[PDB]
Amino acid sequence: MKGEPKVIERLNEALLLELGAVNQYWLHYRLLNDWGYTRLAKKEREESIEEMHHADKLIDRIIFLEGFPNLQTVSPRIGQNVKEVLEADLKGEYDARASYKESREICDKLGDYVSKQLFDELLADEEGHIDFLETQLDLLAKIGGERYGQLNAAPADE
Amino acid sequence: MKGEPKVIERLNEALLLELGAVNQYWLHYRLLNDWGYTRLAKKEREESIEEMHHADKLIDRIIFLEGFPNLQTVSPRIGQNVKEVLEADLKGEYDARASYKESREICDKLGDYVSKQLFDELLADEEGHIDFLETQLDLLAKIGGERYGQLNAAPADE
Amino acid sequence: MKGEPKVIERLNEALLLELGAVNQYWLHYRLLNDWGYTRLAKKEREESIEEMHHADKLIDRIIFLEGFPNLQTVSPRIGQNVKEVLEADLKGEYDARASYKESREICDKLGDYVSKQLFDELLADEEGHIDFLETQLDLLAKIGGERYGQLNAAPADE
Amino acid sequence: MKGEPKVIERLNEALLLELGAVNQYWLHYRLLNDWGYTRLAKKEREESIEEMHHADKLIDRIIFLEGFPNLQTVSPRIGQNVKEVLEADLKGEYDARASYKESREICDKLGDYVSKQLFDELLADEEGHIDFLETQLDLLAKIGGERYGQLNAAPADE
Amino acid sequence: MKGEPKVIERLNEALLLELGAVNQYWLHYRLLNDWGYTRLAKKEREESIEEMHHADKLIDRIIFLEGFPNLQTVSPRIGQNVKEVLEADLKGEYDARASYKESREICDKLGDYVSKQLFDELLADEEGHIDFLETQLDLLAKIGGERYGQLNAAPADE
Amino acid sequence: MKGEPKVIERLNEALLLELGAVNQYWLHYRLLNDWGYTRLAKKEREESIEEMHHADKLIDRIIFLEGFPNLQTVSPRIGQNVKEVLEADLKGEYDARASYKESREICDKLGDYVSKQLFDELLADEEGHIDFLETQLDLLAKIGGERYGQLNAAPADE
Amino acid sequence: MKGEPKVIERLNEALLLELGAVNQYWLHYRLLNDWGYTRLAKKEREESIEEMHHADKLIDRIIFLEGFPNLQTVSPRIGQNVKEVLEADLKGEYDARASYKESREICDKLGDYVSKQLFDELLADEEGHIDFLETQLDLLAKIGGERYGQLNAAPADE
Ligand code: HEM
Ligand code: HEM
Ligand code: HEM
Ligand SMILES: [Cl-]
Ligand SMILES: [Cl-]
Ligand SMILES: [Cl-]
Ligand SMILES: [Cl-]
Ligand SMILES: [Cl-]
Ligand SMILES: [Cl-]
Ligand SMILES: [Cl-]
Ligand SMILES: [Cl-]
Ligand SMILES: [Cl-]
Ligand SMILES: [Cl-]
Ligand SMILES: [Cl-]
Ligand SMILES: [Cl-]
Ligand SMILES: [Cl-]
Ligand SMILES: [Cl-]
Ligand SMILES: [Cl-]
Ligand SMILES: [Fe+2]
Ligand SMILES: [Fe+2]
Ligand SMILES: [Fe+2]
Ligand SMILES: [Fe+2]
Ligand SMILES: [Fe+2]
Ligand SMILES: [Fe+2]
Ligand SMILES: [Fe+2]
Ligand SMILES: [Fe+2]
Ligand SMILES: [Fe+2]
Ligand SMILES: [Fe+2]
Ligand SMILES: [Fe+2]
Ligand SMILES: [Fe+2]
Ligand SMILES: [Fe+2]
Ligand SMILES: [Fe+2]
Ligand SMILES: [Fe+2]
Ligand SMILES: [Fe+2]
Ligand SMILES: [Fe+2]
Ligand SMILES: [Fe+2]
Ligand SMILES: [Fe+2]
Ligand SMILES: [Fe+2]
Ligand SMILES: [Fe+2]
Ligand SMILES: [Fe+2]
Ligand SMILES: [Fe+2]
Ligand SMILES: [Fe+2]
Ligand SMILES: [Fe+2]
Ligand SMILES: [Fe+2]
Ligand SMILES: [Fe+2]
Ligand SMILES: [Fe+2]
Ligand SMILES: [Fe+2]
Ligand SMILES: [Fe+2]
Ligand SMILES: [Fe+2]
Ligand SMILES: [Fe+2]
Ligand SMILES: [Fe+2]
Ligand SMILES: [Fe+2]
Ligand SMILES: [Fe+2]
Ligand SMILES: [Mg+2]
Ligand SMILES: [Mg+2]
Ligand SMILES: [Mg+2]
Ligand SMILES: [Mg+2]
Ligand SMILES: [Mg+2]
Ligand SMILES: [Mg+2]
Ligand SMILES: [Mg+2]
Ligand SMILES: [Mg+2]
Ligand SMILES: [Mg+2]
Repeated sequence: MKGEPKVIERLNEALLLELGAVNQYWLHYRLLNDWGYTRLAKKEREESIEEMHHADKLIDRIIFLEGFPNLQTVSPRIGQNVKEVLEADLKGEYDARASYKESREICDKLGDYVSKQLFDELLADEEGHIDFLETQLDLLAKIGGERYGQLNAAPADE
Repeated sequence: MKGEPKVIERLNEALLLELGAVNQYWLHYRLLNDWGYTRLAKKEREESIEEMHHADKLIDRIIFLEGFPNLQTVSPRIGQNVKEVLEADLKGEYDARASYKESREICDKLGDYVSKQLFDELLADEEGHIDFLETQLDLLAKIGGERYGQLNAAPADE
Repeated sequence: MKGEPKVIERLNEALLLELGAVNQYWLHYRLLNDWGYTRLAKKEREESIEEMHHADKLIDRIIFLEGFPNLQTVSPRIGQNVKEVLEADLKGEYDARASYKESREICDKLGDYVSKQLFDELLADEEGHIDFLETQLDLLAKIGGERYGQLNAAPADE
Repeated sequence: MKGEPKVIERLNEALLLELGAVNQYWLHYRLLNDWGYTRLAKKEREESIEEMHHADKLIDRIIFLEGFPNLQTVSPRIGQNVKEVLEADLKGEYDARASYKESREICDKLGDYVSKQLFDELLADEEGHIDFLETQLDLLAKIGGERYGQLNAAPADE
Repeated sequence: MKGEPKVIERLNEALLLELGAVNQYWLHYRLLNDWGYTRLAKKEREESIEEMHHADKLIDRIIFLEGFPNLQTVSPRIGQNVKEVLEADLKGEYDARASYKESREICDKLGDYVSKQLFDELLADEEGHIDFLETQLDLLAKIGGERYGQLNAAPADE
Repeated sequence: MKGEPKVIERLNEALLLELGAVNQYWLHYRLLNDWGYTRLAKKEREESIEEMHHADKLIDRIIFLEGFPNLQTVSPRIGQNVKEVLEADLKGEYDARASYKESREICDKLGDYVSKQLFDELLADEEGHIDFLETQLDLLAKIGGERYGQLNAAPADE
Repeated sequence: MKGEPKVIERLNEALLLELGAVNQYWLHYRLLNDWGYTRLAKKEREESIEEMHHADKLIDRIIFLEGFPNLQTVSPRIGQNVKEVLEADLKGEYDARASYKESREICDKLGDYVSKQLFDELLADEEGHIDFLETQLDLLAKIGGERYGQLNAAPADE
């Protein structure tokens, strides 16, 4: 099903953002683990693997539409503390959300309703991630960064 | 354990090659699947996930040595048939093998024997992948590309 | 919920296409089985039963909207070999996809968003079938029709 | 039970042939595996281990008769393709069969009926191996060497 | 296998460091337990038992090389708080790491590659312990010593 | 419960003897194993681990009494045969028994009845070890050292 | 991966030693069994099968490096009693150890670190066998050859 070039371009823009998030969440997993925040690190690892599945679905759609998937990554936000790490994740999610809103509208306008549906599902997922991250940052604000870190660290015998 | 800058540079060069292989094997998985070679596609997916673990171990070592892991990827070899896909994988493995031979020698010379051991394990893994890919290309040569593809395709009801 | 006549007409047009596909996939199942291509035959049988479920959902929606479901079938594409059978299936899927794109737009324009959603789900399903059939025809092209048939035949003791 | 020197000599001649077959089947296992013919390779490995048991039984009989078992091997037939590998195996089996026919007659003439029985069992085993190998070479002749190789190769994900 | 005197001396130097660590980790287990930091205490006990296994492997190698294992301990670092306890452990690990780097090089130079391999395995283990302890001290720095202690204490009913 | 200095001194004297026995029994385990007396070696290993538990209980009591446990070891008796190994163990047990008899009397005189009870339990344990070792040496005397060694060695396939 | 001729030569020298040990341990198994030393015989059989696995790994590496594995055996040390059998095994292990030390150094010098690693693993294995055999010969020396034989014989009803 030879796809619209403009739809393939939007799918490739999403792929770049998703691969960027895979890399950023994985680096955050390893960084948080080295800092001792092993519980939050595990959540970042789980979120990275979810973004990997998103990237896979975009690659599949691009190939189905007879486009060329461009697997590349623009490297950084890398914080120096747990608040900055969460804020960097959140910035990325807002950026993706804005991209996918524009993309679903382009796909609708061009009559590719199945690609539209893919962007709608990504959009719902990103708002879920935003909801989660905003809550974590609200908790950090309320209890303080040191108790937030303690809450998200394991004792030494685990 | 603040590491030698030259060792961290070699670890980052390996990370770039490993991330490149993750991307290339994943694209090959999706491409082969779309062509109908579902059994070889599954093997490529399994090899991509192995390279992901390698990348993870390099990121961990870099952070332990107080370096900055550079997660970026130089994008392509993408073949148009199953022989070219296998040859592109094989080129990548030879390139990595040469890199890791040089890197283990640098780590030894600088007295970082644990980083040396990491490169030695990567080197053994790459020679295993080379062994596998050379055998697949030898089989393809012997039985022909069409029977090799048939062997590596599933029937329609699977 | 007395429905728009134009929506009921689009639902009945879909029902005709779905019932046509039920019949065509079932005939293909029996024809391929008689030719010895028992594995592909089983896939065609499975696809026929899926189209039966689609037809059922269209009948249910038509009755809910107080329309009369018209269960009739315009009889044929019946190939003489496995490539022609697959191509006939594929033509039917492209025809259905075009119908459902137009229908979802009509339902949206008339404010029947639940009927729109039914057509959107049918559209996604048809693109899935197109993806599958295009891959099978690509495999057949690459390995040849005789190896494709062999791959999709069972030995005599099964 | 101090044995006839001529019987011990025949048992040692058999031991040399059996050890030669152990080595040849094992080399064929590794060679076929490297070529990608993993299913035939497994059969060769199984046949090598059977010849190992034969060698063990000959060593045991030689020691019981108070002789000295001579464990040595005259090294090669090593083919360059699957037909030549099978033909080399078959030549070895015909050579062993002829040896064991002569040996059972010598043991009978000298009144060592239990050693005769050992050669009779080896002879039956060798005719079984000949039956198998002749059938494989007949199949290879009928379907061609490339389909025979394909039949005896595994897909990449196994 | 009568060993090089210089290798046996290096093995005995390692044994002294390992036995020192057994004693220091065990004292830390009992001290931390008395302070109420029962979770960190358990980790120290587990680390002491690991060092016991290391000491055992060194004794075995020394005896194999026909040397005399010298089981003695130079007694202390004993902190007055949890930060000082962790820092004392870490000092010991850095001291051992430096010893084992020098020792593996001596064994290599003298051609005792199996003793070299033992020191390489100890070296990898010590860098693992360093990684762990540096992370714990980083967490303590980030959340404060009182929350770090609380995290590593059990409630009264456990 | 700030303890009597004289009681803490007696507890530290016991700790030194117990740690000495840990080391001596462990060296005997490894030495006997290298000589081939694997069954007696296992018993020595089990006895070493029991002395480790004794040392742990002394460390705990010393800390409870607000003393400083002194973990150090005066290194040797190391025999050249199985009789000398057993005699060295036995000498150590008699030395400990005499120490603990004096210590329980000091603790009683000073009114530390719980420390007295600890020494009473150690004393009973040591008389048990003496009973065992005297019986082993009596058996060795009666059947001879070579049969005693044979009895306490495993066959080669274990 | 076309290998260095000098590395392939070292691998073939190892293969000859390993195949020699397979044969010698198997003959020792059968000889010891005929003498009644069934427990030691079983250990020799187990050691022969381990050497078979070593030979297999060398054949695999040689083929990977595009060399020709030479499966041949220089026939003998065959003792007349259990002490001589053990001493013959031990001589063979010392000979192999010396070969593998030289070979790992050659592979390192030529930059074949994976072949180096294979020789390092063989070297560790051989020192393990030396450790075992030296202990058995020490036990035999201490308890006498007749009790050593008795220890390694089964009663008649087993
Ligand atoms: C093109 C980029 C990538 C794709 C398409 C991708 C895809 C996937 C998928 C689909 C899985 C699920 C595995 C399963 O079925 O359980 C997975 C797992 C995983 N990914 Fe990736 N990924 C990508 C990049 C990365 C990167 C850059 C890393 C860096 C370390 C990584 C690390 C992992 C790990 C550790 C797993 C766990 C697999 C296991 O548990 O064995 N991935 N990936
Ligand atoms: C302060 C000195 C020591 C203390 C307090 C101590 C304490 C202990 C304790 C309580 C255990 C029981 C482990 C369990 O819960 O199963 C143990 C086990 C053990 N000990 Fe020690 N020990 C000491 C010295 C040594 C030494 C010098 C060695 C020399 C090799 C050693 C070797 C072992 C071994 C091998 C184990 C077995 C643990 C396992 O199976 O994983 N110990 N020790
Ligand atoms: C005197 C020559 C030989 C004798 C008497 C012999 C005997 C045997 C026997 C009786 C077994 C059966 C093991 C079992 O009980 O499952 C066996 C297994 C085996 N043999 Fe040999 N063999 C000989 C030569 C070789 C050679 C030259 C190789 C080359 C690689 C080899 C490779 C193997 C392997 C890999 C096994 C499998 C054992 C396992 O799965 O752990 N053998 N051999
Ligand atoms: Cl799709
Ligand atoms: Cl932080
Ligand atoms: Cl590490
Ligand atoms: Cl192709
Ligand atoms: Cl409905
Ligand atoms: Cl056909
Ligand atoms: Cl017999
Ligand atoms: Cl071939
Ligand atoms: Cl074919
Ligand atoms: Cl060792
Ligand atoms: Cl504290
Ligand atoms: Cl107490
Ligand atoms: Cl003795
Ligand atoms: Cl290899
Ligand atoms: Cl004997
Ligand atoms: Fe989740
Ligand atoms: Fe999640
Ligand atoms: Fe999620
Ligand atoms: Fe995403
Ligand atoms: Fe996201
Ligand atoms: Fe794998
Ligand atoms: Fe793999
Ligand atoms: Fe792999
Ligand atoms: Fe890799
Ligand atoms: Fe690789
Ligand atoms: Fe289905
Ligand atoms: Fe289906
Ligand atoms: Fe379907
Ligand atoms: Fe349909
Ligand atoms: Fe359809
Ligand atoms: Fe069989
Ligand atoms: Fe067989
Ligand atoms: Fe057979
Ligand atoms: Fe045979
Ligand atoms: Fe045969
Ligand atoms: Fe641990
Ligand atoms: Fe640990
Ligand atoms: Fe540990
Ligand atoms: Fe250690
Ligand atoms: Fe350590
Ligand atoms: Fe006990
Ligand atoms: Fe005991
Ligand atoms: Fe006891
Ligand atoms: Fe004691
Ligand atoms: Fe005792
Ligand atoms: Fe073993
Ligand atoms: Fe063994
Ligand atoms: Fe072994
Ligand atoms: Fe060996
Ligand atoms: Fe060996
Ligand atoms: Mg529209
Ligand atoms: Mg070196
Ligand atoms: Mg050096
Ligand atoms: Mg509207
Ligand atoms: Mg007659
Ligand atoms: Mg050297
Ligand atoms: Mg009293
Ligand atoms: Mg009183
Ligand atoms: Mg070098």
